[PDB]
Order: sequence, then C-alpha cells, then structure tokens
Amino acid sequence: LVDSLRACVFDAYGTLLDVHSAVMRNADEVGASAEALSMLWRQRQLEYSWTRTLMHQYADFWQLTDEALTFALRTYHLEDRKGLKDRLMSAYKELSAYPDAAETLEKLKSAGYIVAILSNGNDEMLQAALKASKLDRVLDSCLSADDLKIYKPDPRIYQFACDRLGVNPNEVCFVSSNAWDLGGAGKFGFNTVRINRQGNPPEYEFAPLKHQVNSLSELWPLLAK
Amino acid sequence: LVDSLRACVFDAYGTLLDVHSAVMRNADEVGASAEALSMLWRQRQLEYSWTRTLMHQYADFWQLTDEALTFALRTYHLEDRKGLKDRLMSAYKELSAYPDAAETLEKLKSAGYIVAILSNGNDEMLQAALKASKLDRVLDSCLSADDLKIYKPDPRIYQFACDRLGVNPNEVCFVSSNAWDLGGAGKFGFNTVRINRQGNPPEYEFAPLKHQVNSLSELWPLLAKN
Ligand SMILES: [Cl-]
Ligand SMILES: [Cl-]
Repeated sequence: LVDSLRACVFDAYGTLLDVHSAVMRNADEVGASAEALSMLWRQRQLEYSWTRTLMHQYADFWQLTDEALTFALRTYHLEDRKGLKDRLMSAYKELSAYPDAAETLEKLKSAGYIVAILSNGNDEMLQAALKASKLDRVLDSCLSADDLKIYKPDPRIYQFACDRLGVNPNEVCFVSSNAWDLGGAGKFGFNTVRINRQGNPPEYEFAPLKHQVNSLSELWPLLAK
Repeated sequence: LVDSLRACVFDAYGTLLDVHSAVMRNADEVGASAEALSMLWRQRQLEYSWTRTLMHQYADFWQLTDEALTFALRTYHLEDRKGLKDRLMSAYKELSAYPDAAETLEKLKSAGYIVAILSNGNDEMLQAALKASKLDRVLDSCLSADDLKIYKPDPRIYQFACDRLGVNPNEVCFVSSNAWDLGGAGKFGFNTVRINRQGNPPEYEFAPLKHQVNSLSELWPLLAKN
C-alpha cells in the first residue's frame, strides 16, 4: 500500500548470471560463429521452456539447455560438436555471475530484505552456478520452476514465490533483465525493476515497470531502506 | 501414414506463406541489417504469442507482428522507422506464397480431402495474404487462434480444428514448417508432416513426425488417393 516492500526476488539466468559467458569463455574453440551460436542457444532454450509449458510436455531446464545447445551446434555445422558440447555445458553449469551481483545481494540482505531467487533453472544446475559464483551464501531462498513443472511466465510460478516467502505481490520488488519475465511478474502484481544493461527497447508495455536501472549496483540507492 | 485421413490441415506463416519475403522485398530500404532484422522480428512475434498466452494477456497476431517489428526496428536503431514500419507491415499483409503451395492444395482438394488452414494469424491479416496469393480458392476452411484467443501449441487450438472440421485427431494430416507447431499438433494427436526446406536439425522429438519432406509438392505422393 504505502511502505510495503519486504522481499527482493531476483531472476537468475540473464540477471544475476551472465548467459553470454558460456560461449564467450570458449569463443576461440567455437570460431567466428560464436556470437550467432550463443544467441540461437539462448532463444531455443527459452522457446522450449515456453512451448513445452503450453503443450504440457515439461522437462527440466538443464535438459532444455542441452537440447537447445545441440540444436545450435548442429545448425552451425560445427567441427567437434561433442568436445565442444561438453565444454559449453560445463561452462553453463558454472555460469559467471555479473560483477556486482554478490555485493548488491549482500547489501539488500543487510537492509533486512528477504532476498530470494525465482528461476526456471532446476535445483541441480542452479545450485551449481550459485555455489561457484558465491551467490548462494547471500540468499534467503532459492525457488525453482522445477518444483512446479511449470515455467515462467505462467502466473503460478510468481504465486509460488508469494506462498513460499509469505508475502503479498505488492510487498515484492521483482528484479529481472528478461522483459518477458518482467511482463509476467508485473501482470501478476509484483513491483518490477528492470536491469537494462544495454538500453534495449521496451516490451510488454501492458505491465509497466516500477523502475529501470542499468546495473545491479544501481539497485542499492533505489532500494536503500 | 495410411489414408483413413479426411483432412489436410496447414500451418500458414512459414509453411504456405514465406515469412522472409516481407523484409527480402524491402532489403535495400532496410540496409545491411535486413536479415538480422528479419530474424528478430520473427523470433519476437513468436515469443509474444507464447508468453502472452502463458501469462493470460492475449492480443491478436497482427498486433504482436506490429509490436515485434517496432521492437526489431528500434533494436537496429534504424533511420526512418515510421516509413519502414508501414512498408514492412504492408508487405506482411500480403506475404508471398511458397511456389508449390497453390498447386499442391488444388491437387489435395481434387483428391477429396478437406483442405483447411489452422493459424495463429487473425482473419484480417491472413485473409489479405490468402487473397493476394490466390490461395483462397484452394481452401475449404481457414481457422484462426483469434477465435479462441489462445495461441499454438496449446492443445485447445488443435481441438478447435477437430471441432470445426468435424474430424477426429487421427483423421487429420497436419502440415507445418514450424517444429514447435508439429510438437504441439503431434502431442495432441494429429498425423504430422514437416516441410523441412533447408534440412534443419530435428526438435521436439517426444512428438515424432509421421513424415518429413523438403517441399510442399512432395505431399502429393504422400497423400494421393486411389
Ligand atoms: Cl549484458
Ligand atoms: Cl525456408
């Protein structure tokens, strides 16, 4: 209503964790298609999450990441799909965190916010990435779409966060770099803040943002209690 | 695929209609980003259709096409987005048919099949494209997502086709170039045939295809009746 925020709920893949880094770290082994491969990998991973939910054929996020990567490597006819695939999936398992993630989650946790992740990622892949990047120690809760077998932006995933954290939608500040996820969270009723790193155009305008910043570290002035 | 089939149900955008022609015909006006622009427009159009159904914020396919193009034009920071938008939307309204589309639908209609389209596209945009390409005369029925306000691959849209056409799922041969649409249709229970023109890798393998061909013309030996 007037002084309401109790919880900062973060997206993982694209917001706290850098999805470009799995291919970036291996770009020389991939060759000059690396950027195109990386974009195709990401678009199919997300496509599969959406279409499989619509058609009621769920599989977990690691499996979709794998299928999307296989499809992308095949599309680009790469040499040594197999060794390349192993390296790229290992890099994905421990996806690099954005440089300001750890510090800004610490700062929010110290201001006394419930600090949580809400992610499409299943526990195994998510916990592996959060452990490697040290983000797991600065979280109250990490909530997985794999508990529901239903992906974002179905409202039941945002409802899961509310129910687990014991908060109402208007007591949540929902932070994401993914416009579709901000669209679903905003429609659902979270207060949404976009991390817009590259000044990408607006989308999903029927669910306006509360705020937009260009880095995680700009969340702290904004959310300082 | 044994013929106790009563209906051939076709995807429109990507299968009968060439989604690439809207930018290709205006590539000089767009400049060197034309292909990357074309790919983003298409990807976001489809993204919008999936995510809006998942979050219960339907809008029609023309609106999504417009929003996706506006987004793609801004992403590429294009000069004269206003003029380009008008040109590209007009081109989309009358997308080119693939070369074998009209003739193959006529052969199928001659063999006594119900020949129908089942499309995400709303009637206004789809009818314009169908008329411009003379595909109108080779069709029994044109079914739209806009009737139910629910996009593919949600099973209710495939069920809508069964309902309107008076057929069971297993009496349908469902034809598409879009792997997600074949996945949805196949899981629903239609007999699925992929048009894979460029030999793209397989996807959605939990819903196997009945057949794959590289051209709509190849549907003729697959479906011709005694
Ligand atoms: Cl970025
Ligand atoms: Cl093609």
